[PDB]
Amino acid sequence: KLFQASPSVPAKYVEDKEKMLSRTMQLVELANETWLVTGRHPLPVITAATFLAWQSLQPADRLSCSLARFCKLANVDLPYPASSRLQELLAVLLRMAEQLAWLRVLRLDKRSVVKHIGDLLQHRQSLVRSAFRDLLLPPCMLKSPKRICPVPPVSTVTGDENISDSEIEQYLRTPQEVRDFQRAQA
Amino acid sequence: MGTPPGLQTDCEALLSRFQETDSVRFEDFTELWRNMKFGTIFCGRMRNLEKNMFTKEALALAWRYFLPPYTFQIRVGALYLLYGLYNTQLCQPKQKIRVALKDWDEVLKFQQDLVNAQHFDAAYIFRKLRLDRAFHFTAMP
Amino acid sequence: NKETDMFFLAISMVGTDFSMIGQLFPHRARIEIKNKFKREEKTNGWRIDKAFQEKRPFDFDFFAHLLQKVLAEEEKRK
Amino acid sequence: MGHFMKPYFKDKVTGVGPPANEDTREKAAQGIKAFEELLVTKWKNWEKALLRKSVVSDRLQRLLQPKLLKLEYLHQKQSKVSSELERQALEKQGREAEKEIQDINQLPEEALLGNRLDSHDWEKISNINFEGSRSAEEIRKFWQNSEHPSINKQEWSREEEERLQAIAAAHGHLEWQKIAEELGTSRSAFQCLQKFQQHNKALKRKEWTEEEDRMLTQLVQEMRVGSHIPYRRIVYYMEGRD
Amino acid sequence: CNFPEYELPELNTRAFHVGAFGELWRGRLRGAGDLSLREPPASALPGSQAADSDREDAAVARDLDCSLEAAAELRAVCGLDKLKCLEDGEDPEVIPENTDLVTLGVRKRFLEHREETITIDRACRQETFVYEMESHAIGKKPENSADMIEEGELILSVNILYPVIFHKHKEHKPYQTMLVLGSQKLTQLRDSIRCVSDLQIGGEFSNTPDQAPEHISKDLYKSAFFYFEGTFYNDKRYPECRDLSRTIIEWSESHDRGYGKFQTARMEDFTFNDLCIKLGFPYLYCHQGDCEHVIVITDIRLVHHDDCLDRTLYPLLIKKHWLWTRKCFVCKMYTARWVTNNDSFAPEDPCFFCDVCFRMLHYDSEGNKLGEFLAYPYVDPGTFN
Ligand SMILES: [Zn+2]
Ligand SMILES: [Zn+2]
Repeated sequence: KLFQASPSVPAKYVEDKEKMLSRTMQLVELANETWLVTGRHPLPVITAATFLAWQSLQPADRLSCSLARFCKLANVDLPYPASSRLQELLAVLLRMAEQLAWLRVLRLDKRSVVKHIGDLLQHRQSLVRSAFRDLLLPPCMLKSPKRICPVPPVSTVTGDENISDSEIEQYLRTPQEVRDFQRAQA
Repeated sequence: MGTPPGLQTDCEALLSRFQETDSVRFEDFTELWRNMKFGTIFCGRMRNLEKNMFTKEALALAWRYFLPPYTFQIRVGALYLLYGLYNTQLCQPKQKIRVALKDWDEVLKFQQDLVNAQHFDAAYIFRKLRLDRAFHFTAMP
Repeated sequence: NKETDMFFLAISMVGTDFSMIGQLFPHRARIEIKNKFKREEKTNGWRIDKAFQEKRPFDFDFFAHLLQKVLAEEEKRK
Repeated sequence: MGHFMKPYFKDKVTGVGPPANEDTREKAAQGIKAFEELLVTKWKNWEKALLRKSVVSDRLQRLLQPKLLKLEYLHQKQSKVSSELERQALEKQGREAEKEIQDINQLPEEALLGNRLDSHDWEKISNINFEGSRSAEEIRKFWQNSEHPSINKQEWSREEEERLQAIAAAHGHLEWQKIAEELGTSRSAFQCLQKFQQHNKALKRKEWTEEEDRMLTQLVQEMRVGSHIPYRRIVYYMEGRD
Repeated sequence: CNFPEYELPELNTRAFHVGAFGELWRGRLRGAGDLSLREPPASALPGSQAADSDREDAAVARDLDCSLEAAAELRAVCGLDKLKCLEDGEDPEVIPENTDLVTLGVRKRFLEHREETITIDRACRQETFVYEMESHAIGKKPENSADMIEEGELILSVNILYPVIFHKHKEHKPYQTMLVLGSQKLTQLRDSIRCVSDLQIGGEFSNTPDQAPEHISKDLYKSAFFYFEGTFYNDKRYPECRDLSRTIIEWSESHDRGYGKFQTARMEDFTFNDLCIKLGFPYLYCHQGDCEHVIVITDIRLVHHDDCLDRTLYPLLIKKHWLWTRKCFVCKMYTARWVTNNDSFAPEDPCFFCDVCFRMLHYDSEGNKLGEFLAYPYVDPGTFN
């Protein structure tokens, strides 16, 4: 409901929806080609992309708001994983900004980067191809596992007929406590 | 403001000592006054403005002591304190007590009770304060 | 600590069997015991091996009473 | 208790006030200023450093944008074009552009800052780098008149003070841009005037005049109550005082 | 009923009708004479009470139901000689050392460390305005009969806050205290305000500084209104006056903005006695359509013979906060009379200039505009405070 000057929302936040859609669909294309969307709920990713747009069209004031604020004005129940999706796409736009000369010299941060979104997405494809040559994989397994699927020891031997008989010498109760096995569960 | 820096201590000491004497007579209270020379409080390089606000707040605090739920002896002592405070100041014009509407009728009832109790000292002192018109008719002290 | 020791001890008496210990444990479900076993198998495998070679008996009575006495003791001392 | 501060009635949901009224709209058309415009904030050293960083950022981006846009367009053309000799020419142009980027990166910060009268994207800084806290004209003036390094920030020398005083009367104490130019030490009109006024006998009235005495007496008698008088608020009416 | 009580301790009180409150106060005082404006007899030493004994003892006996001899004994007992530890010839500038008071001990501690050559002075204690405007009017009487305060008239203490709030502190406020009568209308209070918002001017005159606007804000707009218990009191005596409250009622009542339904009424239709107002609870007044003022009814009481009985001074100012003059940035010591924007010479925008620092800087001997700038005449609120 940000496309209308409803009294419940300040007019500061109203924007043309066309540029909104363009920014959002190119942001989610960026997310898609960077392996973010596969195997995950799309809805939080779309919400995060709408976020990056909404801050990008007017960082002058909108950079100060957070997730709960925007979903309050929009009257939307944001998913819990939305914040994590946001964080990982910030990781991605940092990896994407390191390539550009002006950004890599300016020493930007998580918050300050939002104002250059148009600049990066104007030249997305070549830069993301360069960023691939340093792909994306789940951070959990990107912890540099030195050992991958260690081979377990071979223990298919079964013995001849009975490797032991003492294991059966545990599986039975002597009558001392078998007798009284009927008067606590009653 | 609240309270002057130290007036509450002196007032409490005076009132407690007077209550401990187990006397309602005005004489014993005046002997205490002249013993500790409480009347000298209004000197000491107080300019007229500072004197005015000090007297206003002192009368307000002594009136707070004068109001219930304090018992008969302590209320009588507080009335004596109000009398001497108003009668020993050096302001021009003499600053008056602040009295609330909710307190004026109750204080009149207390004066009537003092008259009925035959303890005419406090009743006469209140009538002298009334003659001096030592009370503003405010809404709160 | 005590609850872990008793989980072991019962695993020796009633074996690697969870619903009965959940039943005799006042407030443990079978999924809870299964999760304890997942957590403990990585380190206490030797003790669980000790759980399957001795033939000491099992009860409700002697045990039920032993449980309640040690739980009361632990709760009053903890 | 503290919630009733101005505006007295504020929207509970959004904090917005009422829309513009007739009287306020007519006042704005007539150009009458409000008492909220006189609130001016001094420049903290933090703020000055931030603006210096912003200016160097603007100069870096201005220098880089044509070059890096050219590089990106060249790379796109090289990707799309399959002709070998044209590909090699585009690659050579890309190498040249990359060397230009490297040279610009190696340029010093002072060279980036450039001259005092160089163009800047003042609105962009005002709204995006200072989040609209300070207006674009405000930061532009402050930079170009006090903060740019080319400005003479050094303390006045005694010879400079005496020459300023001598040449102030040459122009009649008027047109202080010309006085600063004649001084020859790269001072501006405002600094020269400030120094002169701080050391102008005609301004700091050690003297007395009949009209000042008469009007001082009039205002004191009009306002004074008892022993309290507006000792220095009369200065607004009588010139050359504090 | 109209029984004042604290809504919050020492902060604000319950709402009550001023007229009914005054009627209740008079009912507890009418006929008694304690609310009269005539000078009553005062207490004295027992050595001089003989002259007043004839007039006092009979009344004391009547009121206390005691005998005349008992009244005389009470008078002798309650003499001031028993209470006057200070003789009438003793100056108040020196602490009497023959005392046991903790208060005087703290006073001595304050005074001892202020007797050095660096610290000894007779400067202000903490404020000056209150006593200066008290003694100037306390106990005085008017020169005209029509300016006589009615006996038993209500005295209302009203605090009006300035438009320039500190916006850095919240305990203390910038305000001036006005004393008004119960029978007075709100019109005489509104017309008595001397706020700088009435003196605002504008217009851009960098090219011709001498063509400043002829009419001050007071001569162009006259809209002003009070706001008490949800009621707006809008002036309409002049064509320049407009009912601003209609715009507020249109904006606020269209949505749940946190305030209830209001009503519109004229400014001259009510007196101070007709109000049902709280004490200490802030209220709203506005004028010029943008200058809002915080209104606090600090105190209300019946008139006393020792009070200011001169109505020519009413509305009587008794307390006033101070605002500091906005001085120009050129000489950094003189109060500004002009403000400029887009000024090439000025180091910052906006920049404040005084006439002396303005005319000769922005103009040559012939008055020709120099450089690029925009200039506006300026009135200092810190001066006309
Ligand atoms: Zn005003
Ligand atoms: Zn000047």
